[PDB]
Amino acid sequence: KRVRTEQIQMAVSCYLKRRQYVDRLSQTAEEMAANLTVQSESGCANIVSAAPCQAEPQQYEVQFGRLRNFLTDSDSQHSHEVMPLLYPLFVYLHLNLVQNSPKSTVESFYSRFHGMQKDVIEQLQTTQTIQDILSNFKLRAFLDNKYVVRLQEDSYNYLIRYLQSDNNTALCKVLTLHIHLDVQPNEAALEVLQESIKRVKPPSLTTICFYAFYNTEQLLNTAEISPDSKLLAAGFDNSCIKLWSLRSKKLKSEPHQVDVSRIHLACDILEEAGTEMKILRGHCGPVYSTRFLADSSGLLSCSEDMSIRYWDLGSFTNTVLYQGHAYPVWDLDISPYSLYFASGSHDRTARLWSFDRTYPLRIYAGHLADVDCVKFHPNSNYLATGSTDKTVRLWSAQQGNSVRLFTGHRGPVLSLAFSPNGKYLASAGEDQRLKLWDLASGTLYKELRGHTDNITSLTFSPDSGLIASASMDNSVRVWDIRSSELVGVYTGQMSNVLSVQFMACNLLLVTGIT
Amino acid sequence: CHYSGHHPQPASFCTFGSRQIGRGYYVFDSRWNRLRCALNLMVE
Amino acid sequence: PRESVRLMAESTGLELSDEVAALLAEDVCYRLREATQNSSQFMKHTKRRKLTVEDFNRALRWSSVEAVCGYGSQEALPMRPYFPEDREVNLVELALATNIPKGCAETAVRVHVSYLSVPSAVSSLTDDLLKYYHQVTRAVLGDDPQLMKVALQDLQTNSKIGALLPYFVYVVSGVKSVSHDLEQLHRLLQVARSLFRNPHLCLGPYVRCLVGSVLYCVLE
Amino acid sequence: SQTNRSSFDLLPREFSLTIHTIQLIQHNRRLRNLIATAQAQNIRHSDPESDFYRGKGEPVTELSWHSCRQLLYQAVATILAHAGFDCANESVLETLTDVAHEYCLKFTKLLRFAVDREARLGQTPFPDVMEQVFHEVGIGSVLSLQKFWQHRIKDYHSYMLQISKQLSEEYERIV
Amino acid sequence: LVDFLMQLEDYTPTIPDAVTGYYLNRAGFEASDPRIIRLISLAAQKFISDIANDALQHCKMKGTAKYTLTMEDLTPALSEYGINVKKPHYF
Amino acid sequence: PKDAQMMAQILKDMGITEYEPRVINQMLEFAFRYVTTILDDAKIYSSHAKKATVDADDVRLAIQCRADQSFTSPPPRDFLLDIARQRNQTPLPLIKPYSGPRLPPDRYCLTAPNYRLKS
Amino acid sequence: QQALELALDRAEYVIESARQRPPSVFQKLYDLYIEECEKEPEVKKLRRNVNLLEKLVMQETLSCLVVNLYPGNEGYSLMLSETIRLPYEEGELLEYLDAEELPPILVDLLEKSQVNIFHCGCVIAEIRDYRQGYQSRHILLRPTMQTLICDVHSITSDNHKWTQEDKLLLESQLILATAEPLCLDPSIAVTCTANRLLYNKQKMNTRPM
Amino acid sequence: TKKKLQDLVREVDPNEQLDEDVEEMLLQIADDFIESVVTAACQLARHRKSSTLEVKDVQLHLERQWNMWIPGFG
Amino acid sequence: KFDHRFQPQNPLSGAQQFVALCSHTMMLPTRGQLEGRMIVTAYEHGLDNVTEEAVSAVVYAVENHLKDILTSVVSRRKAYRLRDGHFKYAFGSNVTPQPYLKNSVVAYNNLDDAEQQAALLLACSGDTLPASLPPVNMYDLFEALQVHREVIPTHTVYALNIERIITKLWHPNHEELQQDKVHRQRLA
Repeated sequence: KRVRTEQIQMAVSCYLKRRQYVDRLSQTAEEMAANLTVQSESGCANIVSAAPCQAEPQQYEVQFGRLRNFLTDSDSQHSHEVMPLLYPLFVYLHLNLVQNSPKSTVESFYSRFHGMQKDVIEQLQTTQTIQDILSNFKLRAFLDNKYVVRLQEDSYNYLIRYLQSDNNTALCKVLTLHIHLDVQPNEAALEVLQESIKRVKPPSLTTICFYAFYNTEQLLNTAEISPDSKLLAAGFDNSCIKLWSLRSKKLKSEPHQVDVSRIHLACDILEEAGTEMKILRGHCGPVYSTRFLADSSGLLSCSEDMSIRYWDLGSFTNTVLYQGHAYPVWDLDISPYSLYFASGSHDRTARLWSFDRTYPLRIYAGHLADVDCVKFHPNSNYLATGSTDKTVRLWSAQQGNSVRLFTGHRGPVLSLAFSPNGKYLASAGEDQRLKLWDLASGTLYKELRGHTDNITSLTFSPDSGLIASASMDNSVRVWDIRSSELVGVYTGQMSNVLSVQFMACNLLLVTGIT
Repeated sequence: CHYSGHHPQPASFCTFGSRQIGRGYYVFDSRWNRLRCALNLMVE
Repeated sequence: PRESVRLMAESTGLELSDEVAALLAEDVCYRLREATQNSSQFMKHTKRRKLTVEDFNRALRWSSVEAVCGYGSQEALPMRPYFPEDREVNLVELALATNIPKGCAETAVRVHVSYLSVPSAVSSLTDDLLKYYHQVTRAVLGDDPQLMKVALQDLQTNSKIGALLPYFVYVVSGVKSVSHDLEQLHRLLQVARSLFRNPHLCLGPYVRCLVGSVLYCVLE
Repeated sequence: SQTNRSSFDLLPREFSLTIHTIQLIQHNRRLRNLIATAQAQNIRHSDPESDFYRGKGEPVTELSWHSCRQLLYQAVATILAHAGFDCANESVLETLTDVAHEYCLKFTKLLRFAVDREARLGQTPFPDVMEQVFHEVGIGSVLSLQKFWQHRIKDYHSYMLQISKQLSEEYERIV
Repeated sequence: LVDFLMQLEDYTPTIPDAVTGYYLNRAGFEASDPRIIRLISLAAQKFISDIANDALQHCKMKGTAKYTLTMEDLTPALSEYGINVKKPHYF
Repeated sequence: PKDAQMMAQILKDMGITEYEPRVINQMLEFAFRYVTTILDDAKIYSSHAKKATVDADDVRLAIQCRADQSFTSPPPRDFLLDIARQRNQTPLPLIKPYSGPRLPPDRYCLTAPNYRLKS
Repeated sequence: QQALELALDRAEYVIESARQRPPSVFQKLYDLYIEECEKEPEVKKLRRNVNLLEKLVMQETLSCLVVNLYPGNEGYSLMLSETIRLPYEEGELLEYLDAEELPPILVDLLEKSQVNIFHCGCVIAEIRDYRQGYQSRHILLRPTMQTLICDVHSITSDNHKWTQEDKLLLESQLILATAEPLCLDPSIAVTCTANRLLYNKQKMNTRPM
Repeated sequence: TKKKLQDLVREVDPNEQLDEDVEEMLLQIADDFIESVVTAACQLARHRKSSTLEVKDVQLHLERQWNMWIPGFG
Repeated sequence: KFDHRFQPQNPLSGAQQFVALCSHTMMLPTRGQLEGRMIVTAYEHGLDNVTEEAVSAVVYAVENHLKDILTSVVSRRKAYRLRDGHFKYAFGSNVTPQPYLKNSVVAYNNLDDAEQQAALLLACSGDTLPASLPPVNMYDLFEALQVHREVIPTHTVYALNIERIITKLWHPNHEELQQDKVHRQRLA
């Protein structure tokens, strides 16, 4: 019939009892890092299932014999951090010979290469059965412990190159089991009163600035302002990206000798101004997003042609192409401090990217509809993906797991934003409601109803006390976080509002179309 | 071309290849044939 | 409904049963409803709310469905109750009669700042500034020590920009009139320097009214 | 206690054969009707001194969607009349223009995937990008365009002229 | 005898350069040199002329057992290329 | 003109209040083409069915074949989860701060001149 | 870049602080092991090994699943007694045991017949290597989100007219019930700690080996 | 044994190499093609008179969606 | 307002019952190996009288389908010439001349003694050292399916495979490049 909430709750409790969950949300990173150490090695198994389960009577000495021939010849710069590695390998392989206990194979291995302190070697010579190892009270602890080596990444990269060659699976068994490696890359009451009064701000700190687009064809997708207020980028419907100057510098383009938009038929010879207008024609269909790198050094903009094409500001032409989702891309955004980036597509998933590879790294799946909004946490660790299935998820940039699921919206979600302090989350969409969610409790605490139309974008103030919600009904309302909590309602004299952004000094940038 | 509260079900969808085993787990038409026989005729 | 299916079924060549057209009509409604939903995603996301012909074509292209060709963009195809298209026109006069290649499509961006002269903000009538103005002008400057650090730190945190009166007064009255006196100008520079170290003060468009007095301090 | 104007902003300082062939067709209709009423009442080589041999050229004026469709309607109408037609419907013209518009979009889109694909490799299967795209479309080569033009424009015009000359002699003989 | 360079001059295009050039702008091309944008117009002419010539053949064998183009001369000519058009004539 | 009103109502039911008069006729043409094609698919199935009259099960198979190839939909809720599962073991590269946003290595970028053409 | 070294130095301070000294079955027992096996004899022999056998098997003798591996033209086997015979060269369980992942096939068998072993979702599988006498191998099979996504699927298959919103609410409660703690620090030093502690586990191979 | 993957490459292009990871994908492509054909053939088999046979004649009618024709008897 | 919007039908609800590989063997399915798969999949549908001609048709259909895939992939990396329309036969060298040369135009208009004709094709166009392309990686096949889209008309087969193709994309990063440089500076 009709499913009530109380029987849902007991079903969850029943499942917890089935899986023995009868038995913590903290902010300290010391214990989380301490925990991350615990479960990063708690039963590690990578080649354990694919172990070399072959007879191989004659593999150890021929393999280890190859180690000395390659690692001790024509190498001095990368040898000092790996020469000590050959010492415990003989001892560990000797124990592996004790485990399977051959008759003459173990004796031949020790006798032929006795040259590669002395007390450990002589103890292995006098012991040839596993029972003596258990009764020595010193070699038993040797097997139940690992030899840690603190080597550089280049030395490990040198090691990772050798281990992939032929006849190295047996040696890799010791590495995945026995050796753990490390990689290092007068009352004064008046002053009391003002401290309690001046802190609480009608701040009247709007300082609104408007950028206007004049009479053109009725097509415009997005417009982003550089964080340093040096450039202005916009995306058109007919695969047109135009860059404007906000400081009247009259920048000049540099020669590149390689162009992408030009055919350059075979009848050409390779032979080696103005500003305030420069068309960037690199895409095929409409451009749906445009983001910067927070340093005015590049330009990322996804398009409708299932591709992400990085734009360069040194050669001012298309440089890097990302053939990824193979599906139309909706939203694109950049991580703070220019580390990574991610985007959503029509396959109900969002994929994490990188600046060194042309293919996605992480896969985030579980949505029921196309992902239209995605953002990065200010610490670049968490992601929130919104869709039209009235759900808001929270993902992790490291493991790729959804820790929280937020529901309650009546329709699609068209705007997401992370608070600067990284402890609040905002969400809005077609329900004409502004919602605030707590990242710890996971429950809604405000019901904000100020707009009668769709909400486009959300942007938090640097002080994490004010927020501006751009809408399509020609109204830019700035509300107070720290419908009776509004600072100032802006009357719309234009067609619509595109983007609102706070950088510093409570500066308001509202972009619209005349 | 009608209007009603109920969602019009075509019942002739793209029928993506998937069979129901265990009522919660799904298979892409292969690679779970011999194992299912092995763990169903033995365990139960 | 169901009568429309029967009419075009007759034009196909054979009639259909009454128990078959109901399911066929339901299938048609589902496909058209899904097509509108697919066209909505391309529609409400770029920047627009108006239906266009190309948006429906794009939905068919990405759904492995043949695009409909034959309908333009202008409003045409009237109904006078019946789909007549017998407009026998000659192509001779339609070849070169009136042509013009002028497009006149240019883009221009301008910057203008709106207020939300004297927008009821210059005058101090908020009942929260006169008392604080008195304290900072006669108790934070001059004789009394051991008060600079606490007051300056509190002023560094709060921005409260938008009055534009007081900061100019101290600079004008402290430089153009206290230029021949000591024990005031040193602290006037100290409070001014802390103001430049406040990341929530908009001192962009106010460079001409402050630097000129700065050059007065270094003068003589 | 007043001040100067406080608003700083930067304001940019910115606010032949096809027609002739149709004329010959008109002359034949001018002669066919008279006959119908009378029957019942009885060294070059490419000089590399120019700007065309290189990629130097004047940019094409940008148009909009409304103006582009009208030119498509005009271009389609003229070439169909050159084929031997004199009247046609409106929807039939609209269907042909949309098919041509889709064909041009697919051909232009296919070229773009060809251009940016070789920009990352450096090696080309075919010596020309334009040679390649015809192969997936159906055109054998650019060298087949001269044969198509010769056998559908020059040969048609030479044939079309002879009919006019033959009918002119018929008019001179009858009258 | 003569190379293709001046033979390219001999052609008389019908579609203006502002139509083909706009197509390149949509796909992300400059369309600023005269020489590349003449084959696309010629290719477009060849594609339509073949259909036009095919429609002429159907029209001249209609009922012979002035020239008006109808759907009876369009849906069979478009059938070989894979174009399936079916428009109702009433309601 | 009874189809015009319901089509506008269908668009109204999806939150669209402004449209063009030509899309409504396009959907009517789409509906006509859809049924005409599926009726022809019923004819060939009925002709292959060695039956004089047209049965209703042939339509069910015919519409089944139309949805199999002529409509596109991503695999939901099960296949994308396997993709994340088979890629969950992929680690993350280390962060080495030199100048910030580095670029993919040389060759794997859209910077390469044609071999044939030269200076 | 000056912020990055500050985060790197802060990340280096955090990792050494959590490594040198520490700051009802799952969390409580591992905390006891940290308190017990933390002191060291000041020898360059660190004791952060797997040692899962001493944690539960030799000290509690709890139930476990034994997987048999028979080397050479014969395949592997699984027991509950009542062995099975399945050949190798199949990408069906070699990949599911290739990491800390819980294969779906076991979950179907663990819900109907047996009620023996439940450890907060994770299960322990023992691998036998007769020919490299058998060796002991105790590893943790951490469940993925596929189990909880399919968990509601059995619950949805109840013929009680389940709606989309009711399932979504059940999605959130199940995820929140087995949720993980989150770091809310806006500092970027967490990324360096997270990457270092997740690369030391998976530094082996992606494409090459 | 015979005709694993390399001789089919020689059947088209004498000088062409395939990467190690590409070979398995092609077999899975063939594996999915086999299942799709037999499932559709069985669906037509159950359609003749609720079930008749796996018939080579109805397979020819099935290949119209694949745009292929077998050179077989038919 | 929001209740009038429909919800997409889940294709996952409709599934088939299951009551009771040729992938890791690196083999094309032979006549004997396919027989076991047909009989086991026909029992669920209830079929009898297992014939032999149907098995052969399926095998040849697979052979033709795989040939189409390889023909599509090679055609995006090598040149070819068309004879009387759509027929591709060469799949080989650079016999195609450059159309911007007048010597090629007269040669095109024209169309012991056998060797000179081969020279007119193999030596009238190209570069001094024609470098071959790398072997087909996971990128070339991925782009080949995007452009053509005609080899596999079924969505149930084309879709499930294309995301597996995406997951198999790989290329060496900066770190591995020094190892190649170090090895190259060691043998010299």
